[PDB]
Amino acid sequence: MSFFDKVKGALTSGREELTRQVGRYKNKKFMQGTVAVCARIAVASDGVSSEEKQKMIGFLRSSEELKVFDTAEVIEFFNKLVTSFDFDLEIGKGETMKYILALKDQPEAAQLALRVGIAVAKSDGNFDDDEKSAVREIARSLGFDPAEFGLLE
Repeated sequence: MSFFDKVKGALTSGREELTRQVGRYKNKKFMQGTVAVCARIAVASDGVSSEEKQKMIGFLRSSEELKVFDTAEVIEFFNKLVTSFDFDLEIGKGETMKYILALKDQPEAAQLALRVGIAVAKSDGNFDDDEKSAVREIARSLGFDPAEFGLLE
């Protein structure tokens, strides 16, 4: 009872019900995490992920759910994971999970989504290299460590 859900952008009231209730669960990976994995295998694209989507589940633990209300922000993560995962299964959920938590602005987390764009042509060949100069502007634009990641784990 937790797999593909023709979500493509729309799921159970989990957005307003599971996030607003988060004020007593803190476990975002529980419902929303089991959801991300629903996408990792439904990517329908031609690559699939596993270690990348799992990483996103951790983001859920820190997802925007921190507020415990913006239901539109919750579906924002699964909605993008289900519809956006048809290209960069591993890279798609890797940066997207960033704009949900980051959001501090909007174009910074999306900027990474742009290099991921090169992955659209390289769903598994490019990306993970600009993330270094990107975190520099991301950590500063949002407020994290001024450059110091570069995925490539």
